[PDB]
Amino acid sequence: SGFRKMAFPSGKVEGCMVQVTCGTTTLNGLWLDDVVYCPRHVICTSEDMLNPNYEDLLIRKSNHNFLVQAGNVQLRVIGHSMQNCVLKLKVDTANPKTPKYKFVRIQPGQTFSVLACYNGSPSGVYQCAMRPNFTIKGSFLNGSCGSVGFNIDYDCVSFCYMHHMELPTGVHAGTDLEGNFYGPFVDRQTAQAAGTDTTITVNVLAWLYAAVINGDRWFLNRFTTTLNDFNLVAMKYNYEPLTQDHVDILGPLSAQTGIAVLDMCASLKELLQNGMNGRTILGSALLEDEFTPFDVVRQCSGVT
Amino acid sequence: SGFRKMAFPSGKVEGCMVQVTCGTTTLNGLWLDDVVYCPRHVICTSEDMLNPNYEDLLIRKSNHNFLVQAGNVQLRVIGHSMQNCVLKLKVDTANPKTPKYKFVRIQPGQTFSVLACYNGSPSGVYQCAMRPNFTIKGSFLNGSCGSVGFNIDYDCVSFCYMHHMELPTGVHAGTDLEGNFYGPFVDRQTAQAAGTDTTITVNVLAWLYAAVINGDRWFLNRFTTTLNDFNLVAMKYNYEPLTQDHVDILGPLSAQTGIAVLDMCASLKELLQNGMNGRTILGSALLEDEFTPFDVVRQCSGVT
Ligand SMILES: O=C(Cc1cccc(Cl)c1)Nc1ncn2ccccc12
Ligand SMILES: O=C(Cc1cccc(Cl)c1)Nc1ncn2ccccc12
Repeated sequence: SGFRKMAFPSGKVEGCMVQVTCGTTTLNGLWLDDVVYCPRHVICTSEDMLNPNYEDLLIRKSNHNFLVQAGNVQLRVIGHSMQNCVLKLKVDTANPKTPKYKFVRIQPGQTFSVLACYNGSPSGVYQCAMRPNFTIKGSFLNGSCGSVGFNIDYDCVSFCYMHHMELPTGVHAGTDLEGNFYGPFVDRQTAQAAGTDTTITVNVLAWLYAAVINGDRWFLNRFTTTLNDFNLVAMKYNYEPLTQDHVDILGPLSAQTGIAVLDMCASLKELLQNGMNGRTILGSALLEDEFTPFDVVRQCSGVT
Repeated sequence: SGFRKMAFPSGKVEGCMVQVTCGTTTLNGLWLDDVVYCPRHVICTSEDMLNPNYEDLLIRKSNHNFLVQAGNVQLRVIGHSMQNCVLKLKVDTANPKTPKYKFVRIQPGQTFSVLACYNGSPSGVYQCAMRPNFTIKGSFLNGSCGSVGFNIDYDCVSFCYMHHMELPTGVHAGTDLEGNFYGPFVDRQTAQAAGTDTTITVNVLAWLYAAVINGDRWFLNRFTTTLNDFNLVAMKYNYEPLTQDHVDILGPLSAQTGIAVLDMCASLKELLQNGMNGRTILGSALLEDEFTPFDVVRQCSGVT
């Protein structure tokens, strides 16, 4: 019992973190096999960030300008290429600690763990989600770029995020491991506003199922609703519309608790309309949306 | 910017997790040098837990009855001893992944990371705190016993907690790595109630400083208070009394923000008396007390 914002164990990812320095800029890189992946803005000076032409800036860079250090030993760079917004630095040594891995591009609403790093060294691990506006609410300081987001399935690490930028609003933007930004963001120091940060409805429902499983049941009511009726309320409260795909994904949680998905929707509807009235659910005074249905089952069943 | 419930990177601790089986019970063990530490209730059957005499139960156990597996390879047990509520299983092989370590006994209000494990394999990592009633609000299922709590200072892991038990109220009790329970709990299946779970005032103040540093400033008021006046309010709201030792520990956060500790106390006093009025601080609708002043500085400065 108990329900925590839990991150994946970070060991497999810690073994991949390296420091990348180009000119006077230093950030993190991810060393998998004989390649080091890092944000391409490592080639920029702070002045360059205003309007950078990465292709032109890269012409002035050779393999020996990319300093890659793994722990306290230097890696030899034998090739470099730019793929979208990331640089791939080919090194002469395969990372002996390379775990089984995949590069995945996640959808909004999906959660992942972040291993925040500075100078190629891990500072901490936390759980977050790809927001519906394609930002992440992380915790990142200057030098954290190149830190990655990932999920783990037994022994395979699926890398889904590489940190690139903080928007003026303190939210974060980044790419998948192919260098494509999530959302419309560009690696340029230009004020870019994020869209509406809507609530991930299916995740709130999963968290409500987690609460019932862990004993918090005060919010369960005698009502039911329909997808269309629920969605009228979700629109009013800036929640994502719930689809039958979402209802299907909540099937195992519905089966575990004996609470039909539409009945849980009716509980959520009353919580949206009435508020919590000073009460809490799983130690929270707001509706939590950064646990997916898969996360709830995983935590409540102890997958290792 | 951004402020997250952040755990330490768990790699150094993942390298120490092993499975311990005795009879039909299986739990986790912590392998440091040539010793494996685990809860002594590994020798009990589910029936034994009602009223166990551990010394008597241990007489029927020999080295070969303790099955210790590290990954997929078996460790040879060459000695066993009971120290308070933990067993120390001497093995014939030193753990090659033993990090620099210390065993510490923490005080209530102090935070640590937990690497939840099942069958000697890590499932996840989360941050928690030793509550003032000496319980922890963790996330643990059957088989999670032996999972540990720890802090890290650069390359040294300070182990502070080993999970032993869930109370009927869904909160958790455990020992330090010398086998002494935190609080009055005993490793016996007897209903043991926890005392008042008071709020860790100094941690709430640290989190309010973190909020100001990260831009959330709506709660700052034009008032000040005294330690005695503040403490009258803290008593009323089941908050721990604030001492000059706490004020001293908040000095660096006070200096960083230019907000005198007693002025921040007056902001906290108004938040206690008036509530949040539907507003949030650092994405929370309640006052968070599981970040110490050291945690806030560490996260806001990027210590690796
Ligand atoms: O934002 C950047 C780097 C950057 C700057 C301009 C454009 C791009 Cl593409 C990238 N890093 C970052 N992440 C969290 N942070 C918190 C405080 C300061 C910086 C910072
Ligand atoms: O409580 C125990 C084991 C135990 C039982 C009785 C006395 C002692 Cl000393 C220890 N493990 C545990 N921790 C979280 N859990 C969640 C669901 C079931 C069990 C469980």
